[PDB]
Amino acid sequence: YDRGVNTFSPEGRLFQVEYAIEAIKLGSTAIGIQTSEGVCLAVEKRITSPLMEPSSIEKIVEIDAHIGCAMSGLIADAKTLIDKARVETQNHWFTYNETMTVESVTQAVSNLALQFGEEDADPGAMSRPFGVALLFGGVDEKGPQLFHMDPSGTFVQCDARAIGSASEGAQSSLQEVYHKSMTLKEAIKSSLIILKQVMEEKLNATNIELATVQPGQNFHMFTKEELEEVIKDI
Amino acid sequence: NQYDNDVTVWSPQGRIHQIEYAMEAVKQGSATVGLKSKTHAVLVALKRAQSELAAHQKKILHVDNHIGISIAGLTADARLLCNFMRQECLDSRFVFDRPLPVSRLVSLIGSKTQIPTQRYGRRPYGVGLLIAGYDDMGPHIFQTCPSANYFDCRAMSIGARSQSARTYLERHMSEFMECNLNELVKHGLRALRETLPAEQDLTTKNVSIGIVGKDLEFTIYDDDDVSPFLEGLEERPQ
Amino acid sequence: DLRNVCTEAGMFAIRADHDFVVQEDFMKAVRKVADSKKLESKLDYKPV
Amino acid sequence: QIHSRKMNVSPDVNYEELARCTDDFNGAQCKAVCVEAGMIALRRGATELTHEDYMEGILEVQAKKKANLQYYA
Amino acid sequence: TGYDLSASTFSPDGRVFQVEYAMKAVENSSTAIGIRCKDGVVFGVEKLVLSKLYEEGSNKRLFNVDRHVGMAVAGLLADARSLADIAREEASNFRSNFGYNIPLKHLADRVAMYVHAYTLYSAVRPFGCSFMLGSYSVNDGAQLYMIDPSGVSYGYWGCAIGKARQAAKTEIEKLQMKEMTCRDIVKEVAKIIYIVHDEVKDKAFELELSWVGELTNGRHEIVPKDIREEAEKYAKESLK
Amino acid sequence: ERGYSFSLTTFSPSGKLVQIEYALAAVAGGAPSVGIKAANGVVLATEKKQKSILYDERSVHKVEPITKHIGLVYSGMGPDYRVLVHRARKLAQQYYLVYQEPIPTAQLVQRVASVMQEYTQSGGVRPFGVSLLICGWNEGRPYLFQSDPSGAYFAWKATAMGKNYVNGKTFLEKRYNEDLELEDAIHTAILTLKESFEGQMTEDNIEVGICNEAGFRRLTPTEVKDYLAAIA
Amino acid sequence: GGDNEVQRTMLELINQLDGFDPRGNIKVLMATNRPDTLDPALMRPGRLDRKIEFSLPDLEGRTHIFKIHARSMSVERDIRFELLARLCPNSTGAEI
Amino acid sequence: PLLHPERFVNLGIEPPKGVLLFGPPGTGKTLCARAVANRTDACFIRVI
Amino acid sequence: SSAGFDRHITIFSPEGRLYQVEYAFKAINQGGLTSVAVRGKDCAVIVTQKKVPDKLLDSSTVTHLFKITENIGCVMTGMTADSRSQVQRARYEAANWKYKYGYEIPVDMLCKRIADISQVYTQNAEMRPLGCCMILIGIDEEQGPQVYKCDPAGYYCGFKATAAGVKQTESTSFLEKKVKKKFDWTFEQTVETAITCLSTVLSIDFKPSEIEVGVVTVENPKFRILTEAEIDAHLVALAE
Ligand SMILES: Nc1ncnc2c1ncn2[C@@H]1O[C@H](COP(=O)(O)OP(=O)(O)OP(=O)(O)O)[C@@H](O)[C@H]1O
Ligand SMILES: [Mg+2]
Repeated sequence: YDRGVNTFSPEGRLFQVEYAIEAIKLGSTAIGIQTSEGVCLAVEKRITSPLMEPSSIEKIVEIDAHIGCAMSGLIADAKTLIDKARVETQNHWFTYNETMTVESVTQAVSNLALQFGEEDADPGAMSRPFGVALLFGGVDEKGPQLFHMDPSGTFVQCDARAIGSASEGAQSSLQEVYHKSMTLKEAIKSSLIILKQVMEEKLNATNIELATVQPGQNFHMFTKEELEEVIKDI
Repeated sequence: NQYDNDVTVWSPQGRIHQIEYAMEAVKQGSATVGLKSKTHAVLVALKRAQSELAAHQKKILHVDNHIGISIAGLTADARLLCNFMRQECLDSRFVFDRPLPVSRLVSLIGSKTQIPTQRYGRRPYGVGLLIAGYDDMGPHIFQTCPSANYFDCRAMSIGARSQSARTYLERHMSEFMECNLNELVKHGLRALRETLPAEQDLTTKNVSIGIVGKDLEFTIYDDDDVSPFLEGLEERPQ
Repeated sequence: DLRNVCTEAGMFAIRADHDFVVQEDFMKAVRKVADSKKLESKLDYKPV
Repeated sequence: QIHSRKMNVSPDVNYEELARCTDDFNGAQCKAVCVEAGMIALRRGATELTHEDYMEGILEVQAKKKANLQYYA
Repeated sequence: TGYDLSASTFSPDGRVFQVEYAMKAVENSSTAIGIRCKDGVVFGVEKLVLSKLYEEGSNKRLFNVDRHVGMAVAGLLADARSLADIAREEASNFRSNFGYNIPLKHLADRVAMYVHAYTLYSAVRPFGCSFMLGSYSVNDGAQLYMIDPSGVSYGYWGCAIGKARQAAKTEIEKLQMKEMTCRDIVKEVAKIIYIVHDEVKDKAFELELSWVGELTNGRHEIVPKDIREEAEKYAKESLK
Repeated sequence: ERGYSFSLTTFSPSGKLVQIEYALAAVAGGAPSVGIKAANGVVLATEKKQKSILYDERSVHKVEPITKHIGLVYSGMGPDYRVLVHRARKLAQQYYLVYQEPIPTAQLVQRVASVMQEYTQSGGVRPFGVSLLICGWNEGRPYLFQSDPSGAYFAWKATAMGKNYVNGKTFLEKRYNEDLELEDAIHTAILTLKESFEGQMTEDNIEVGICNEAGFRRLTPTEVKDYLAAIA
Repeated sequence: GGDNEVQRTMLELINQLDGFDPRGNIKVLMATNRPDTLDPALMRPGRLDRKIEFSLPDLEGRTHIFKIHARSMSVERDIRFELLARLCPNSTGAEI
Repeated sequence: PLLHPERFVNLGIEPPKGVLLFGPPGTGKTLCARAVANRTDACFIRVI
Repeated sequence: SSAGFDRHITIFSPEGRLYQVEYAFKAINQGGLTSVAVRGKDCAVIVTQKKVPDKLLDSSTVTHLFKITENIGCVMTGMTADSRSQVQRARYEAANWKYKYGYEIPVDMLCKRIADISQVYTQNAEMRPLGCCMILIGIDEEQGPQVYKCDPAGYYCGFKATAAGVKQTESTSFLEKKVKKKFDWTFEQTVETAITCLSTVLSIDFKPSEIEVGVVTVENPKFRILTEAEIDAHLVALAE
C-alpha cells in the first residue's frame, strides 16, 4: 500500500500531481481579466475573526516594476517561487539590460515545478509538488498579457480566468459578459459583481482586494479610500 | 497485483508494467502526422483548448535549422529533452563545424533515456517525439517511445485515435514518390482530417504545419498563412 | 517417460503415412518431451 | 468475423483495423465487443450497425477509469 | 510467497527467480543463427515485418562492435544497444592501453563480468538480452561465442537463439560443418531459415546476412545484394 | 553503490531489543569454554572437536595471542571472530604507536566493546554472534574480562560460557576459591570441561592457554598429553 | 491449506455460469467495496459483462442530494445550498 | 429486456447477463439494488 | 520458527539461526557435478568430471579447472558466473601480494583472504552471499603439499581428502574408510584411489574423454593438466 513519489497510474496519469491538482481546490477564489486597456486582478481574504488585521494578509504581490502575481491554494510554500521569479528578473536585467516578457518569466518559473526526486541529488525541493495556482499579469510591448500556471508545469495565456474553490461557477457565468471591445471600468465592475455574488460572508471595503496595471503607469493597487467608490457605484 | 510498483521488478510473463503504463500515457495526446517526399519532409499537428476564451496549446517546437520535432505527452519532459537537443547541436557546431546528422542525434537520445528505466526509484520520460529532418542522405522521419526505442519511418501518426489516420496513410502509400509540396501537404491534411468526429473540422485556428526541404530551412506556419494551404480542399464525404 | 518417447516417435509417422520409423523421429520426440517436463517439482523426499 | 455473423452489419467495417486497435484482449472480450456494439446502435434506433459503433464498443470494454481533465499534449 | 520480488533473496529450494523471469523474456524474440565454417563464421537474422510503414534496414540487429568482430542480439532492443556500446568502448580502451586488436577470449570475458555485476544488488535489475559474438583472424582462426543474461560465456560450432531454438538446432547439426568452407554455407543458412516460422503465424519478413573471414581480409561486414539474391533464389527450392 | 542507512534494531513495545537477545540465544549454542585465575596467572580452556578424521586439526586454532601478554578466546559464531581479532590487533598497534608502551588490558577491552556496540546502531547491519574472554598480566596483578554482543563488559574471577553454562557456573562456585596454584587451576579447568565432554578426551580435542606474569603462551600437545594424563 | 474450502465454493459458483449448456434465462447482479481482490477468472466477460462504477459526487450531485434529503424540512425559505455544496469538497451522500 | 422482449429478438441480439457495482463506502450501490428490487416483476433472490 | 524478515534478508531468527546463508549451500547442487581432491605423501591430485550433452558444443572450453598461480591451482563447484568472479578476485589478490611483499604467497593466507572477503556479504543487507565453493591445492616449502577448502558462509579449512558436489556424504565415507588403512602413499596410489572413489560412487566405468585431472609434485611445482594420453594410461593400468 506504499509506493514511491514517482509512480504511474494504470491509466497513465501520475499520482502526486493529480492529488495536488485536487488540493488547490481548498483555497479562496480569485478572478483575473485582461483588456487592451489593461489588466485587473481581484481576490478574497476569508476573514475569520474580528481580531484579524485585514491588511496583514495579502495575495497580490508584485514581481517587478510591471509584473503582478495572484496566488491561490496553499500559501506557505509559494514564497520560494516568488523569490526565484524576482531573482531571475533582476539577473536578466543585470546581464542583458532590458525588461523581460511575462511569457519568458512564466516558463522560466514553470521549468522548476517537476523536481521531486526521492533518490539522487543533495537536498532538493523534493518530497512533493508545490500546491499553488498562479495568475501572472503584465504589460509588454504587445499590450497586456495574462497567463495561468498550474502545479503540473503547464502554462497558458487566457482572457478571463477564475481559480479557487468557486472556480467553476465564476468561469461559467463569466462567458456571457465578455467580448473584445471591453473597457477597464466596466470590466472591474463586472468582476466585482461576480465576486460579491459568489462570496460566503458579507462584502465591505476590507474583505476584497484589487490591483490594476496599464501601459502608462506602473503596478498600482487600490487602498481603502478609492476602493469603496465602485462598491457604492455597484 | 504487487508486480506493479517499481521499474526494477520483472513480471512472470517477462513484461515490466511501468513501460506499458508510460506507452499508455503517450496515447493520451492529440493526433499528429508526419511524412516525407523525395526531398521534403512535412509534419502536421492538430491543437486543443479547454474553454472558448483560452488560447490553444502549441505542439511543434523549433530545434535547429534542419531539425524539427513534434510532441505528444506531458510538456515538462518535452522541454527537458528539447534543452538537451539544443545543447548537443550547438556543441557539435562549435567543435566540428558541421550540422549534426539526424541518426547520430537519435542514437544519443536513445542512450540517454534508457538509463532511468534500469535504476531504482526512477520513472521513465513520458513523451512521443516525432523527429523530422534533412541531411546529406535526404529527408528523414523518426519516432521515439518511452521504452527508449526508436524507429525509422516514412509515414507515421501518433496520439489518441491515430489508428484511422495510419490506415489512410497505408492506403495511399505509393504516391508520395512523385508528388511535390503543394499536393504533399494536402495529402497530409487529408490524412489528419479522418481522426475527427462528425461535427467539427479544420478552421485555421487548430492547425500547425512544419516543412523542411533540401533548399528550404525548417519553417512553422500557424493560424495566419495557413489559409493558403487549407483552401481548395474537398469536403468530407458523407 | 521413455515409453512416451517411443510413442511419440510413432505418432510423428502416423501422419506422413510412413509405416516405418526412422532415426530422426526419435530426436524429434526426445526434444519434444524434454521441454514439457519443466513444470514438475523435482523434489525427491525421504522417509524419516 | 465469426460472432458478428447474424446481425445485419453494414458493408463498411474494417476488421483488419479493429484487430490492431484491440491489444491484450483475450477471446471472450473480442466476443463482447460484437454485442456491445450491437446495443449502441439500437440505443439510437438505427438499423444497420456501423464502424463507429465498433469503435465505441472497443472504448467501452477496456473499462478504463474516469480521467477528469486532459491537460496533456 | 514474495520470494520472487528482488534479486537479492534465494528461494527455499535454492535459486534466484528474477533471472529466470528474464530468460523467459528472451524466449519471445524472433530468431537468430550463427555457424562456424572452415575459416570463418556466418550469422543470419530474420526480421519480422510488423507493418508496411517501416523501412528496410531499420533497427539493425547486427552490430559491428569493432573493425573485426561481429555481434548478433535477441531480446529487448534498448538493452542490446547499451551492451553494444559498452563492448565497443571496452575494445577501444584496450587498444589504447596496449596497442593491438583485442582477442575474443578476453573481450567476451570482460562483457560477461560486467553483465554479471547486475544480478547481486537490489538497486538494479538484470539485463534482458542474449547475444552472440563472432570473428576471424589470420593467426587465430575462427571464433564464435554465446552469452546469456546469467553471465555464462560458451564456445560453439554453431548455435541459435530465439523462439524456435530447438527446432532450428535440429537441422543445424545435420550439416557437415567441420570441413566445407563458408561460401556454400550461406545457401544452407537461407534454407534453414525459410523452413521455420510458418505463414500461419505471420505473412512476410526480411532477411539479414553478415560476413567475416580471410575471404574478406578478416574484416567483418555485410554481404553483397547479389549474393543474398542468389541464396534466396536457391532456398526457394527447398520447400519441395 | 549505496547501503541502507537505517538501523534494523528498534525498541519493542515492552522496551526490549529483540535482535541483541536473539544474538545471545545464538551465542548460547556454541562450544563451551571456561576461564580461571588464582594469584599467580590466568588459564583459559576450551573444547574443539572436528566432525571427521579428515580435518587437519593442525591448521586452525581457537586461542589466539594478540600480543606477547594478552590472550583471547571466543564462544559462538565462527567467521566474525577473525574479524574481531584483526581489529584488536590493529587497535593494539595504534595505541603502541603513541605511548611506546604495551596497552593495559582494560583499555583494550573498552575499545573492543566500543566497536561491538557501535556496530548495532549503524545502517543496514546485524550485530555479531560471539562472546569473548580476555586475559592479561600487567603490573603484577592478573586480569580477566568478558565482553558481550551488547557491549557491556565485566571482570570475573572464573567463569564459563557455552552449552550448559549455568552448571559450569554452579560447579565453579562449589569449587573455586581465592588462593590456589596455576597447576591446580589447570586441573580443575580440565575437570569442568569434562562435565559434558564428548565420548572420549584426547590430547588434540582440548585447547588450553596460559598467561603468567612472565608472558602469554599456548601449550604444545606434549604438555597437554601429560596433563590429560595423571588426571581423571 | 488456507481458504481452500472457500475457494471450492468460489469455483462452483464460477462453473455454474459457464461451460456445457449454461443457465439461460437468469441475470445476476453484484456489488463490492474493494474490487481489486476479485479473481481474474471471475471478472472475465461472459460473467460480468458491465462494470458500472460509482464515484464521489461532483457538484450537481451535491446540490441535488441536498435538494432531495432536505425537501421534507421545516426550514427558512431563503437559504442557498450551493454554498453548502462548495464548502465540502469530497464527501459522500452519507455526509449530506 | 424483460418488459420488451421483442426488440432484441427481432433485430437479432442477445442482451448481456451480468453487472458489477463498485465504489468507496457510503457512495450508494446497495440503495440502487433496492431501487431495482422495488421496480421489477419477476422473482428476486437476495444473497449475502 | 520465524517472524518478520528472517526469510528475506540475513538477520537472526528467533531460534538463533539465519536462513539466507543456509540456502546457498543447497544452491550449490544445482549444476549437478562433483569433484574430489586427495593429498599424498609428496603429491597432490584433483579429479573432476565434465558433461557435454550435445555435439555442437566445443569440448575444449568447458574446463572447470583454472590456474591461479605457477604454484597454486584451484577447482570450482556450484554456479558458473559467481565462480568466474571469485577466480578473478583470487588472481588479482595474489598479484597484489607479489607486488607488495616481493615473494610468493603461501596457500593458507590466500584462502583466508578470499574467505574473509566472502564473510562481509553475510553481514550486510544488500548483497547475495555467492553460492559457489572453492578447492585449492599447492606446495609449501618445509611443509610439503597442502589442500584447502572454502565455502560461501566463510568457513575455510585445510583437509587431507575432500569431495564437493551432489554426492559429498558417501564419498567422504569411502575416503575415510580408505585412509584408515594407515599406510604409505605414492603418486600411482594417489591417482588410483582418487579415480576409483568417484568411479564407484557414480558407478560408470567411464572413458578417457569425461574426466579431468590436475596434479602437483615436489620435483616441479608447476601445476599442470594431464594430457589425455597419460590419463588413458592411468585408466587402463588401473583395471587389472
Ligand atoms: N445518490 C444518492 N442519493 C441519495 N442518497 C444517497 C445517495 N448516495 C448515497 N446516499 C445516502 O448515503 C447512504 C449510502 O449508504 P448505503 O447503505 O447505500 O451503502 P453503500 O454506499 O451502497 O455501501 P456500503 O454498504 O459499502 O457503505 C444512504 O443512507 C443514502 O441515503
Ligand atoms: Mg452495502
